[PDB]
Amino acid sequence: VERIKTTSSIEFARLQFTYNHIQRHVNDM
Amino acid sequence: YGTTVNCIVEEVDARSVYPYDEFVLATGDFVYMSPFYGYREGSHTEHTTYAADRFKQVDGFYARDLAPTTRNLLTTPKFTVAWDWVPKRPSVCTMTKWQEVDEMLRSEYGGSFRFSSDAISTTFTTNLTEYPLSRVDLGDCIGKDARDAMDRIFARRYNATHIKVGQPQYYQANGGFLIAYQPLLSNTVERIKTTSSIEFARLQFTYNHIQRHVNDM
Amino acid sequence: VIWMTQSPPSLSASIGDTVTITCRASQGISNSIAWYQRRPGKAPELLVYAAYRLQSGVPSRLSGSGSGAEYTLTIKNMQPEDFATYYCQQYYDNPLTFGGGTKVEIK
Amino acid sequence: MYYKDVTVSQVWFGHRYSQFMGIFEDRAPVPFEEVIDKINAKGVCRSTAKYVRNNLETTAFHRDDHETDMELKPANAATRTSRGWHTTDLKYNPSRVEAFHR
Amino acid sequence: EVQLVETGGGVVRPGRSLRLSCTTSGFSFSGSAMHWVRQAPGKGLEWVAVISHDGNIIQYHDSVKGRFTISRDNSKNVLLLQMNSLRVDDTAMYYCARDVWLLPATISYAFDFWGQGTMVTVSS
Amino acid sequence: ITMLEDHEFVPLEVYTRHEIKDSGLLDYTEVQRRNQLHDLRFADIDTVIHA
Amino acid sequence: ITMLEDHEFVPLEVYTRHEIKDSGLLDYTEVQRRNQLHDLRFADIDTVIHA
Repeated sequence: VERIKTTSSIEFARLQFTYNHIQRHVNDM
Repeated sequence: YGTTVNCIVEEVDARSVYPYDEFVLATGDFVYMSPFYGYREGSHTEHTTYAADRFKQVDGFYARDLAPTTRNLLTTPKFTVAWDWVPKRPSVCTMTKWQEVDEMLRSEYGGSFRFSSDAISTTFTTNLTEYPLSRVDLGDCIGKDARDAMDRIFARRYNATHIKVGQPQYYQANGGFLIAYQPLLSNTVERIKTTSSIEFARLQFTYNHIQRHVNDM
Repeated sequence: VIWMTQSPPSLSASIGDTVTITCRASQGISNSIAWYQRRPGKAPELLVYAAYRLQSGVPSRLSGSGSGAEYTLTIKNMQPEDFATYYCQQYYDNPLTFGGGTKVEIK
Repeated sequence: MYYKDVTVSQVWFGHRYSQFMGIFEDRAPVPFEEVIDKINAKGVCRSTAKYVRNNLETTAFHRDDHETDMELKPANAATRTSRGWHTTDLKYNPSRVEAFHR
Repeated sequence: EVQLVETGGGVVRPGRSLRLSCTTSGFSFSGSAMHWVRQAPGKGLEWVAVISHDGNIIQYHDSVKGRFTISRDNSKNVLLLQMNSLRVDDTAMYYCARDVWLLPATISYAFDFWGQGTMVTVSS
Repeated sequence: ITMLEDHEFVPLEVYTRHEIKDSGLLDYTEVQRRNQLHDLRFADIDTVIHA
Repeated sequence: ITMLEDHEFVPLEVYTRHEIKDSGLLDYTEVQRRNQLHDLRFADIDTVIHA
């Protein structure tokens, strides 16, 4: 049993999503 | 009337902040004296507030079962803090190693250096002029930490394909970052203030990656 | 200051022989050593840098090795144009220091 | 801030050498008239402090002498200290008399 | 072809300064760094000074702190070494060693081609 | 035409909230906690002496 | 077809750590520093009177 620690700063995930969206679009087109 | 005396010895951890003029203790009571104040190595130039009679230093001091070293004691009006004396310059530094990038590409474009780190997805922008280490206050440990990190990384990964070129180069990037840089060849005085978020650099790297890709294609 | 100890100070080998020379350091320099030779009456020329890299024109028989604070220059099948003084120079830190020097005179 | 650090200490003077028995440190306000007349204009302050502690009116005389107006003087400069002021630098303690709680 | 012609060496009694200059024929300034290395009689080589490709990076040996000055003029391809208060121990064969070229703008602290030498002695 | 390669954005902060909290010289709750363990540790809060 | 122009992302934050720390009314470190230097500044902690 253990307690996980969030890193805060969801900016990493937001940039991950933005890059994923842009990359998916540009790759497809 | 009735009195009581309880001699108390407590092993607390003290803390000091730049310019290390005084240090706090775990009990919440200040000591108005530089932690590195002493007599050897020109330590008397450090700032202290208590008179010299209330401070004494012992060389060759061994602890108690409760390698002798120096001891730096003091008598505040309430207690007597004691801590072993250490040389300030190698003991403390005003810059902390943040990340060790195994492969950080360096490029020059538009009169600036664009240190792009694909490993951590972060691009910094710095001037062409190498930042002198003398300009950094108490930054001697920066060189030691950087050299140790680069030697470890080179031995672990790059000794079979790449070689180093000269002494490491130091550049100061936007946002208050110092990038100790060691170029590789394939075998084929002031205190700098750092921003609280690397969001600008991460966005710069993401935009650069997307822009180079879309521009090229 | 990084101290170079290019031992032994002198050796002797004939044509076609093999010879090894050893350079030590006061502390680990991480492959940041350079090997220099001077033909009699000639200016120094670079032979090895990064402790295992050979420039253009250097004979393939010459080769550097070692790591940390130990670096050895090994010459196999020495020709007549290979008997000269050799100097090991580090460039890991400052100030730059050179080796004591080794001599290889034909017997 | 215009306050008078009214502090009183009870001291045991033993058969051979002295000893404390309590130091009542207190911060006391000063009258508006005192601030206007003596503090701002004349730059001095009284040796008494009329103030209300514990739902009771009390005065303390500096050094327990008669009323006088000390000349307010700047405090000694320490590290990272702004401009402070205080009339007295030392702190009065009772004269040593044998076996008396003074 | 690379040629390091260097002059300005001569006998100087101890006490005052001296000037050394070097001329480069094949090696091009502003593209490679230059060093100064001395070789005292009876001893090995010894590093003294280095100047960057443009001149903004200057490093000196620990024995020439505040006594030696290095400068270059990329226009005439001449490297200047100015030393002050030269002592007796400075008697050495001063070569204008050129730093090896590995990357466009980097000082590698390794000497690929050396000068012939020049007589610099301090006797009384 | 080549595809834009996938990229993983690892979490990255200049200063974590833990070191931001520790940046202060004196810590609020830690100082209070030590000053209140003072009595409990260096003295007995249960023994009663009657005479 | 025109190339996407280069863009520079300057550091940006409405609340730096310094002003975030200063947002609080009272800072324990500063308050304790002032209160403990009060004795030194407004009294003599070395002079000894014996009579």
